[PDB]
Amino acid sequence: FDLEPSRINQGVPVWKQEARDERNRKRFHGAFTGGFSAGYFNTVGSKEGWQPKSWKSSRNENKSVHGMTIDDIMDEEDRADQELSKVYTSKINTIDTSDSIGEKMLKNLGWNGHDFVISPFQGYYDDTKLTNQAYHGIGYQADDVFQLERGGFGSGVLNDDGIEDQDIYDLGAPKMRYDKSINIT
Amino acid sequence: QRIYNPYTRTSKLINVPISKSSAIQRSGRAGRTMRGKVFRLYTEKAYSLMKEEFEADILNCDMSPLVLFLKGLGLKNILQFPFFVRPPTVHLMAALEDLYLLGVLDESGNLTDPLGIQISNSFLDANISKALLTSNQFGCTHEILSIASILTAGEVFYNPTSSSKNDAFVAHSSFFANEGDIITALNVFESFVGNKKDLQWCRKNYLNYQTLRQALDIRTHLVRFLNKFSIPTAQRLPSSDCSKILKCLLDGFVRNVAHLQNDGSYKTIGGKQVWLDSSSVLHEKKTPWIMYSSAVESETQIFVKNISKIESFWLDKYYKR
Amino acid sequence: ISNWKNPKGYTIPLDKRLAADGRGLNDVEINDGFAKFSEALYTVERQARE
Amino acid sequence: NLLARQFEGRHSTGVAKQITKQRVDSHQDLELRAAVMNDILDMIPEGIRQGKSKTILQHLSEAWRCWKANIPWKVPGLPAPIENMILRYVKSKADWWTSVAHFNRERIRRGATVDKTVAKKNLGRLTRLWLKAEQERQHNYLKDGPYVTADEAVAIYTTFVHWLESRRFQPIPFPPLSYKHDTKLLVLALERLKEAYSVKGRLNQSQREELALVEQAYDNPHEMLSQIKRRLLTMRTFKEVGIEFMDMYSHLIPVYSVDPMEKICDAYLDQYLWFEADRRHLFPSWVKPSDSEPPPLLVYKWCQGINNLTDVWETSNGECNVLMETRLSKVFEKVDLTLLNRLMSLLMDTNLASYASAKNNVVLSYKDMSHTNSYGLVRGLQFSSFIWQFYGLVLDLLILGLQRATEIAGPADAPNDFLHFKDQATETSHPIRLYTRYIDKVYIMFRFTDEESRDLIQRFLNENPDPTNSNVVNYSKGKKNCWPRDARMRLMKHDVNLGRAVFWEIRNRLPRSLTTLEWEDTFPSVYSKDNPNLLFSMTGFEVRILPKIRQNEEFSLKDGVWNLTDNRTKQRTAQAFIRVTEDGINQFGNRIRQILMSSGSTTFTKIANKWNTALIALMTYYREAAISTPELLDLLVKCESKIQTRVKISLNSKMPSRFPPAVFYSPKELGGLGMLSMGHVLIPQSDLRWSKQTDTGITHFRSGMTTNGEHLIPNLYRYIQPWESEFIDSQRVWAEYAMKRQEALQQNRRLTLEDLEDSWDRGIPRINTLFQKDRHTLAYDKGWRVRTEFKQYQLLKNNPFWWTSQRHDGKLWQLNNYRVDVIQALGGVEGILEHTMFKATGFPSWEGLFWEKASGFEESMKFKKLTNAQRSGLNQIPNRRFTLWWSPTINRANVYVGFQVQLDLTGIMMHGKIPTLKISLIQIFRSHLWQKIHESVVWDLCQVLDQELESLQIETVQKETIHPRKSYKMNSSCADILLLAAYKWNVSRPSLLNDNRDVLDNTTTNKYWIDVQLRFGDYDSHDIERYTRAKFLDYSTDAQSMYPSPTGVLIGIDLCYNMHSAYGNWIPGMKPLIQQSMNKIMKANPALYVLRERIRKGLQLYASE
Amino acid sequence: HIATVRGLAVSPRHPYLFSCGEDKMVKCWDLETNKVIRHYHGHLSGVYALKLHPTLDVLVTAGRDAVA
Amino acid sequence: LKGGAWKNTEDEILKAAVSKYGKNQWARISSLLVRKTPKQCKARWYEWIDPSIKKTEWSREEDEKLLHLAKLLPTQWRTIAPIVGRTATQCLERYQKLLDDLEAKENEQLNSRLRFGEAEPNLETLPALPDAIDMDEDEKEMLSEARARLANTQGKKAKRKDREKQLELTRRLSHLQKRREL
RNA sequence: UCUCUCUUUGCCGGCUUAGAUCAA
RNA sequence: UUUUUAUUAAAAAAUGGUAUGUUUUUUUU
Repeated sequence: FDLEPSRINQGVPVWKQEARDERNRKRFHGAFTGGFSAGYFNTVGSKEGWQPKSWKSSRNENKSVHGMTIDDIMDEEDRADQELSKVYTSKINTIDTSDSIGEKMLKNLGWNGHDFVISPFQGYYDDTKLTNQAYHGIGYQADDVFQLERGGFGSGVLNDDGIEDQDIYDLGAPKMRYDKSINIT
Repeated sequence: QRIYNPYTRTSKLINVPISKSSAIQRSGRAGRTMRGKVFRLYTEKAYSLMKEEFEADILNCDMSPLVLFLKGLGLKNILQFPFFVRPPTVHLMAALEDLYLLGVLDESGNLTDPLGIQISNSFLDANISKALLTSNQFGCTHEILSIASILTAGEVFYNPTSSSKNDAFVAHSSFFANEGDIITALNVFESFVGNKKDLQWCRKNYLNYQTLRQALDIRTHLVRFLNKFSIPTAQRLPSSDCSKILKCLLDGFVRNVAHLQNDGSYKTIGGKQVWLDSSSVLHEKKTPWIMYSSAVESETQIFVKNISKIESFWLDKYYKR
Repeated sequence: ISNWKNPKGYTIPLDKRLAADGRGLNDVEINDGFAKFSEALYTVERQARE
Repeated sequence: NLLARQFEGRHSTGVAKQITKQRVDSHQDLELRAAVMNDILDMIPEGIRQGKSKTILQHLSEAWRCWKANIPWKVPGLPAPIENMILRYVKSKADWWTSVAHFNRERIRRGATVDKTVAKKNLGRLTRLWLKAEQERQHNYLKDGPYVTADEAVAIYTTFVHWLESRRFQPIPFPPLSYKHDTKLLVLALERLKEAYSVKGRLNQSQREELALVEQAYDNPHEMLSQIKRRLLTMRTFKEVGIEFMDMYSHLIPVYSVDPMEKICDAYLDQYLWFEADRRHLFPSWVKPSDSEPPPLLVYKWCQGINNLTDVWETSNGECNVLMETRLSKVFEKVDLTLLNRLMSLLMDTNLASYASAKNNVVLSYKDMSHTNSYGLVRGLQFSSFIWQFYGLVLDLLILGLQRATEIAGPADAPNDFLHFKDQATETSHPIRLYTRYIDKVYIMFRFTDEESRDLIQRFLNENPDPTNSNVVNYSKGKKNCWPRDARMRLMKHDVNLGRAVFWEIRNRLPRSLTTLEWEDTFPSVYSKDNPNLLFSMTGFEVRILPKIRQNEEFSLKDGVWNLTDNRTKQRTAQAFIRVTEDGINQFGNRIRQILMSSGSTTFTKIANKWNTALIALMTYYREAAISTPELLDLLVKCESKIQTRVKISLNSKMPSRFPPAVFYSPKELGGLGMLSMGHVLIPQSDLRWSKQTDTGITHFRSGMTTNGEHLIPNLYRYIQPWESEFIDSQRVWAEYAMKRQEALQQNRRLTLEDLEDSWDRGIPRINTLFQKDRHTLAYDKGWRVRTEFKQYQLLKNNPFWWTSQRHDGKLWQLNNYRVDVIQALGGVEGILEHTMFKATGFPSWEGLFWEKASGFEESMKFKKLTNAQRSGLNQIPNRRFTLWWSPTINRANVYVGFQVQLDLTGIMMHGKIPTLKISLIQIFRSHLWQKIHESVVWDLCQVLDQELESLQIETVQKETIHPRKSYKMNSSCADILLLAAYKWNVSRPSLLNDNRDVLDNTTTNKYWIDVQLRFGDYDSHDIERYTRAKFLDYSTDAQSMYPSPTGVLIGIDLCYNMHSAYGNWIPGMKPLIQQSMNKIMKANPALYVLRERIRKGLQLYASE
Repeated sequence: HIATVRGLAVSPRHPYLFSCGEDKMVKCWDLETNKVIRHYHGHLSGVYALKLHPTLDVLVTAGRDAVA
Repeated sequence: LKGGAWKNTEDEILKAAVSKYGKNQWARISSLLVRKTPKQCKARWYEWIDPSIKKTEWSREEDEKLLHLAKLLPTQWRTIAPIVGRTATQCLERYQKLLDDLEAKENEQLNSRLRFGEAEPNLETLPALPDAIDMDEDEKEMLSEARARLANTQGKKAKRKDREKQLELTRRLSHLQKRREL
């Protein structure tokens, strides 16, 4: 479909990209996409129209009158999100990830480990839970005070966040922010 | 340096304090021609704590080729091999389970059918080799061979940092494929051999000729590799339908599938949040289902490479059998 | 020649733009009372210190 | 007129157009230009090349612009007559401009305008005028020398030196390199600067630059500590400081914008100076605000301290109490910078004092206007709070004197309590009993004997003789008119003269060159044998203290009445009546008014959040004060009603039937706005004849905001504990904590949690804050309350909770039962969801579901540059989602007025227009869904009849090719699937699909037909059984009928609630067949499926995790 | 008046007060009630003068549109 | 990113832009210099660049005036500067230089600032950096942009009217040519 | 009295909240 | 000392969101 002329994007990432153009035009269409018009022209119908097909049932002529199918009544958006929304099955991926048959595999390996054996790669896998460094020196001890780490409709993606947009009903941080004892002396 | 995560099949570039041996080598680097001084930006007390020598790459790489090698020699029990340093057991079992789900290993852990032994004979990884070995059943070995040669050789596009980047985009503008980067690479390779190996053409199109030559050597050697099994290598698809090439790829990249999320990221089949790299054409096309090859992980986002679109019913029919 | 806008380009040299102001007519002088004020503050400050 | 214009033409030429409030300026300019052209044409003599008008007009425009920006505008080559004429016309235009500014500002203050443009224009005019006045003031200061004389400066310096040496004050040193607490002070300052922003994308260049600098500080702090100290030592000149005004519609707050790096340095210096001053005891307890209490507890402490004075309420021997509230009129404007520098040199190092003095002499610039601030005090600096706090301790020394200040504060090593003295001998030795200074307001309490008061009045009347007795005509400037008289001040001659004498004496106490006291801001309230009640106004509260001695009246001890006890007798001795001052009511009204007109108020959720925040900020400050004020209650009703009216207007219909309280008050997770409510209460009334002269009993109740039907929306105040109970609980809990701490110290045990679980969240400084993770960093953050108060001069956004900080005080309000109570009040979750479109989604149960805030598509376009129409639509998206969610109730059938129009190609019946709902419903049916759904349902029906193709009535069966528009036409409906019988049967009156005791042996019928009609039910009428019953009894009995068989079967489907039913004559086998098949159908059609999924997509209501 | 008033005339035979201004409209204030009763509208620009005929009940206005 | 050291090319583009635009459009001027912000442009113009500043050597009369004023008003350089005639930064720098020179002569016949490093200079008060022979490549492109900028004029959308007139001229000439060839 | 050249030579779009904002 | 009564509303157009400007001849001699 020629994917339209692609040279318009060039670099210039998100916060400088002009606006999306459905037909190389700065406009929106659809009620939930930001356009003030939905459907053909604020209407349900289509350009050509729509008519039902002829009907005839005589215990042998209704056999030609087949049933209804998913695709024949949907549109391009509907099929696109139908493709997007199909997620199920999985099974085998969940079983061997994140051992089961691998235990039988260890039976094949003749593990006989008793006490397990570890490698300095696992000390580097611990490094996955240590740091990535913060541009500091080797001996830098750093400081502990300088380290840091409900629903409904939205206020609008352009209306931003502030003190205004937090949960007035709060019951979080039960005990994780509080000590269990304090020195008295 | 680079550390790979087996649980997530990712790889990350992390900063590590140097070893004592590396510090000694760096100190001795200066002083070859005349007397020289070194100024290491730390204290001797800091030097007193680092580990002496950097760990081996046999302890810092993917052992799946190693397991293929040992299994090809005929070692049923991996523990019998005399490793200088014992590799992580969890890595070995992860690699073996990956190989099992790939089909190269049976339930007993032995090579499965001619497939397992033929994969063991291949220099490449088992994932890429599966597509090549299964391409014989579908009569389209040529294009999958080109894909493998491009993948193993590396990046076939050159990206300048000056204003010629726009010129590079225009140079690439002739070969943008709607179906992903993989078919774009196939088209580029086809017209590359169709352009008389002209070096001026490679300059004009900003194309890395060295990578293409190396891909040529790779494909010739893999042609010899298939002919070792008496597999003909004149099989091409006369039809424009790349669907069955995609079936072979999905047989080769079973684990590497993902579908778009509303937030702009993609959900892997394994429930992993990944982000598409900016280099790929399908950066914002919002393709519903995607398939990648390699994952490189940064401190916040997991980026995927070699992006190619797929259709859901192929995946459904492949998983059920 | 305005300091704010001009519909055409009409570049004006800096000397003419500088000449269009009333800066010179506005004097810049300080009262005499500051001299006695500051000195008194300096005198008592030293006295209290001693 | 229409036909004349049709057959004749426009006749546009030769018609006049009246000036209509939008052409006023453009016509005034035209008239002025014409007048200037005439003057030019006249004063230029004959034969002098008259073609020179345009250049003089350009000169006039430039002169006007120079006047607006306060620039001299001297043109060298201009002739004298032209210059004089231009000056005259510029002055005329300027006077017109200023008059319009005055008129518009008065209108805005009253509240008669709602334009954003008019408010912004008038804000600009006020800023320009104020800056002109300020530039003139600074120039006059330079011309006329230092207003404070040398003698006054010497006296002030001497008194301050004596005071500081009496309390052995150790001057603050420059922070050394090896300072233990530098990192903690730095992180505190950095957090206070980060608190100003969010993760939003509206950060401009300055905001982004300061955020990047802050991040760089966090990554590596020590070189920035070095840089901060180096800049403190070396820097003495600074960048320009932007200035702008924040509109409160009744006064303008000056907001100063400072360079980011200088902001970091100022914040660190502020933190360091406040920590060092508190560690060295520089401020003697009576300066306010303080870290000890919030303002309401300060008012409570003042009431208790007044009540606890010895023989305070006794008036036998002519003793009098005068409690004088006043404000230092213009005291920030008269802070001499050199005197300030010399004074600041006393407290701290010369480098710090010099830095702080030079930081105040900056160049203030608004737009094209600029001037050098050389006389006033710049309040936008981060350490301006401290600078003002110790300059105002000087004025406290001037007012009190050294001996009285020493008596009040006590020895430096053993300072007195807040409002207590060491002993009664020193307490009663001076007329001044109590004293405090809240920033710039001064509250003093005088305790005069008879001789002292008589001598004071005699002295005052010597110098200000009053022969005509005019001292009583203007005493209370309507300040205390809120109280019913007989609770105000009785204007006896002696009491009035005593109050004015006290004011005269205190005003004479202070030099005029640095501050002054205005009678229009002062109100001294006297307690004597003539009037029994003390009145005063602290912060936002109006307090009236009536001792039990002078009561002689029985009143109900309201929740808004504080009982004052006496520590000598441990019994209640007076009652303090608390209410919100008129300024507080105006502040809340203006806050709501500026909420309504704002950039973000487009979305319903945003305005609901704004309303919730404003309401909480009001009702947590004046907890029970806002209850005792009957004016604030009606203001709350009015403002909540107009907040609702904004939402009503945004959907182009403000009918009350369309918006039941479930739309506004249901919690956010259920799809409502989550609005907190207080206007739903009865407002007490009493007879108006005696309401102004006495406090009569509440004899009548006027309804507040009305709820259609029986609904009891919970009050917000009922989930906030009143201030008095909080204070009593705080005292008890802290006393018991001290006892338990002592019992923990006597042994070697470590005090722990689960030992204070009973008094967990209690005490004004909450007990929680004891076992806080970051209590060690917070132990160094001092003077935070004054800093939070002064933060209004640095940020253009209003801080609602300026009086408290959650880190230091704890969460003082805990409103979580409000959610469950308002769910119960509206009728439960099921009762709420019957209004929404939950059923149409087809979801099995509500428990698992959750909302998605942003559609991802919105997140894609939140940075891209878009046209104004695109931004408006992107803002309208959540409104459209909300309207779709509440479709059954907004598009209801029981409406007052409204043309009943059918949406084309669709069976939905629209009352009114409501464009948002129409466009949402069109999107939900963007293809021919209604008729496609009808055909799919009938198609699935014919298939299941093809299955059971061997039954009764099987002689003939046929579904006709109906008229296309037979899905969306309820005026009449043609036939559907036909059945004719091979034999004769007995059937009776048609029945529903619910009865088993159904008689079918009354009549004798032969043939029947079955048809289906689609209905999009609303909230009011959705019971499908009656609908199908009536449709069958109307269609079959109708004289015209295109149904072949006289009797048949009619079935219906309610699309909005996905229900179904049927009504028709029954033949055995057919009824169970449809019963078993309809349920299987309703979960299987591609059409119903896609409709449900597209509804779910529009609602963004996703399934479980 | 919206803009500057340029001409007044107290009628000597009626209890009226006619006025005109640069805001293009002419008014007839009724002095028995101090309220405007009559409006004279036709004028393409500001009105600069106003006069009353001594005998007839006719008034004459002159303005910026070069027309009396 | 933003800021730097105010190379000579930037300063001269600033001077030209002030000449073409005025002293009240610092946002439009800063659009020329991509590495500077309007506040930075204003600060440099009012502190180093505008011709009113006397960069000459300090005379004795103004030196004695500076000493007297600095005695009268401690700190407060933004108000001392207009009276003396120089900028605030110049006055403060001259005062510090005189104090340091006196200390130097103090040593011939005979710490608080010493304990920390030297004062980082203010970017807007330092002299412009002399240009190199080959000013990178980015500075060339911004100079070209500024050159096209200064001689644009003719508004923004006035390029449509003349273009339509030229197109109409071409169309009419073609029409007349077809008539003539017929 | 012509021709050329130079020099002398007095000289022939508006308004408002600068309308409002601006990071690769 | 026995009883009360009191009930605002309410929808349409333009701003506001498929700009706009262009566009075919019967006589020469």
